[PDB]
Amino acid sequence: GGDISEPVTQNTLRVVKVFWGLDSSLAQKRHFPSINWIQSYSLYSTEVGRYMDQILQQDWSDMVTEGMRILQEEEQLNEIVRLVGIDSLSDNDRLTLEVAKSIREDYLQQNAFDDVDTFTSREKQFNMLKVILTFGKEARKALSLGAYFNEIMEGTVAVRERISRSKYIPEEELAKISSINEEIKETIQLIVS
Amino acid sequence: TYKIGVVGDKDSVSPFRLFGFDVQHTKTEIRKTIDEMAKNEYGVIYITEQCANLVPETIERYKPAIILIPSHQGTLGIGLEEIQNSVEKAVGQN
Amino acid sequence: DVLPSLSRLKDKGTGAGKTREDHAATMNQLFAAYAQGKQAKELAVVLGESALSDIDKIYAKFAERFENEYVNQGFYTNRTITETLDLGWELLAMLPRTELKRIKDDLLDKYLP
Amino acid sequence: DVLPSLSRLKDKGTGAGKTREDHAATMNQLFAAYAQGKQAKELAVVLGESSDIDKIYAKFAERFENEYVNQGFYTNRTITETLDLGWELLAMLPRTELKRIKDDLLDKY
Amino acid sequence: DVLPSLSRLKDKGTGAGKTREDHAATMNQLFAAYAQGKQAKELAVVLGESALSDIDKIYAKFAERFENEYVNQGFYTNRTITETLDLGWELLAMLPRTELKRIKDDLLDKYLP
Amino acid sequence: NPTRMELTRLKKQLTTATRGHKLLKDKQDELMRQFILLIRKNNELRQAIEKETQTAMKDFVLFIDELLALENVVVEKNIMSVKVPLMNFSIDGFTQLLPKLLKLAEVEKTCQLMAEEIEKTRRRVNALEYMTIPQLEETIYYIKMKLEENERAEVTRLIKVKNM
Repeated sequence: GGDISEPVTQNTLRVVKVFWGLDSSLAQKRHFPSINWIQSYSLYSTEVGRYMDQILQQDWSDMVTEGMRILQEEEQLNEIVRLVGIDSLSDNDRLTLEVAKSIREDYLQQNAFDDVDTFTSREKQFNMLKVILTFGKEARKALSLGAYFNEIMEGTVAVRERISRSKYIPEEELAKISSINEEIKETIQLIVS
Repeated sequence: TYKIGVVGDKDSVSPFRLFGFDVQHTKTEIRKTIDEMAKNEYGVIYITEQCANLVPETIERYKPAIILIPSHQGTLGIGLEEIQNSVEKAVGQN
Repeated sequence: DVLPSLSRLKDKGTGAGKTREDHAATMNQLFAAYAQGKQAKELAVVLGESALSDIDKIYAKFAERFENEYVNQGFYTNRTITETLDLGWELLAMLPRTELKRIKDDLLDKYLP
Repeated sequence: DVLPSLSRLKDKGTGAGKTREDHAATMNQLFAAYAQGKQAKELAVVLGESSDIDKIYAKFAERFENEYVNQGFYTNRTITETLDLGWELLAMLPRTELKRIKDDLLDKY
Repeated sequence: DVLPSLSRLKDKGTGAGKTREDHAATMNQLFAAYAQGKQAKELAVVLGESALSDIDKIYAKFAERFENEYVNQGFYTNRTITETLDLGWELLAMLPRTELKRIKDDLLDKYLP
Repeated sequence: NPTRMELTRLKKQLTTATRGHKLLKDKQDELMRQFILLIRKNNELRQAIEKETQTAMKDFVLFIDELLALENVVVEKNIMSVKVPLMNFSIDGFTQLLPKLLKLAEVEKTCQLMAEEIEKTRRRVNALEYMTIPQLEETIYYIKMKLEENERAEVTRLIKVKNM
């Protein structure tokens, strides 16, 4: 029944440090691979975090942690939407959900049967997540400068569609992903004006 | 016993002073006046839609009775939009 | 209920020379439009009909026809694969072509009624 | 999780000339405040943020988890530092609500 | 607790000759008003005293008195059937004629105080 | 945790919570109907008073500071469960506006107060519908299963001990 409380799963998780819990709800929703990002864990994340930061010379661990903070906050937000409705969340929280949305379907979701999407290099992964997080960072600053939520959304239709395609950018054209960062910064600042 | 306050441009809300209303005339200054009026236990606060358009988060907090009125130039349809919106979420149809 | 239903090996029995060249694309499109249609229907239940954008309203109407005319076929009624696929295109025509994002241009131009 | 946690030999190991005179009283008041604050948080997550006093307790429980319990695995606090920090959190509550602590300790700390 | 309690042979030891003619009818009536009054008490807790009608306030008071004066007789109180049936009528007297549906007007006019 | 006493108690809480859900949903509906009547009165009032006020203003715009220098003269009631205020107090143009302007305040406020109660009722309904009741349903199912499993395991062992 998918119930992980049974002895084989329990005994296994007693001696292994990684749990990729597959999820039936994700599989029905065509979210592949179907790994539950709230319940899954890797006890290697902190040591890997240090290795990644060091070999990349970027604050990758803090970006992974920020991305997960957003996903975790999304789960919190979703319970509130169920109770009051999405129109009752503040502009700040509306933004968080859109950024979370982007993480889910522009990053986590990956098509095993697509020539480009089937494998993502370590460098490509860093650029993708950086872009997704930059949008949220720049939009967040716009909100604190008096800009409203949908005004930001309505004027960033083209760049958000480009973020959502970045998973299909070939490995030798990675500059096309990193340059989205500048386009984000430009258009949002222009919207503030 | 409660007092009445009025917020808007001089040309529009001036004659209200004749009845002993607190008639006052940017997002920051309008928000300050409403807050003090609320703190002083005003019964009703009348305000032009052009001033109300600048302080939507302040008004939403108190929803004194904050009453949007027109100026001599007209409304922006805010008062009737607020009514329209509340109907949609309380009843489920127009 | 096609939402929780699945056939895992279906790719080996569909397409050109097995069924028809438009098989995989329309399946993906019908299924994805139906899921969105039913979602819009459930949204009308929880928040009212005034909660929906038009197109949400279009998708909702889509899911109705899909259930009543496509899935519902009768227990003594046999549809050829050609009849099934043709009927699929009729339902897809309700949607704006701009919304048929799961199907490439070459197939849309050839088959869409 | 301090609520289902326990020590059975804390009574005779604490107090004046062992830790400090305020030990037992503050421990009981903190436990009671945290249980009521944790209850109010759980209520606010289900019924919404908006009683006036329970809203104070909800903020207490938050500060308690984040600043008191959460200290880091390499942080070594003196008993004095721990008890003084406990008082900073009790200062969030109205004096009228501090019913586990007698007048002499309240006036002093 | 009379609601989950049952005697399956009760209709065989009651009525005229055996107890009194108004045995059966008052039993059905008391049972129904008791259940109704308990519902009313719960309604007051859920929705407030605001939501109670004037008839509802009575049923709530009926159930209160029913427990406290009818069921709660004491372990050393010996009530004759006559005394018991009479007490049932005094409690049913709280209700308007309109509410006492399970009692025919013939016997309602003979016993109702 | 999965005891038979918990099972019977949780089964009771489910019945109660289910009834409370129905009651609160009816209250929300009853509030909604009354709101519909008031909100339409609010709409008609606003449309009229907006036209009257702006017209009175346009007629005033078409020494004045000296004259405007030198007369300083809410009861609570219930709509079902809601606490609601009842309010009582070119120049002749503004003087005629006042009664209708105060009526606007009283009606518009009343609708705002009805709307808040509607939303607070709605949240309680949805908490029961999407959280409380399903949590009770899932727990009852769990206990029921676990009890069942252990009783089979118990009789299996007894038959083993029997043969010893």
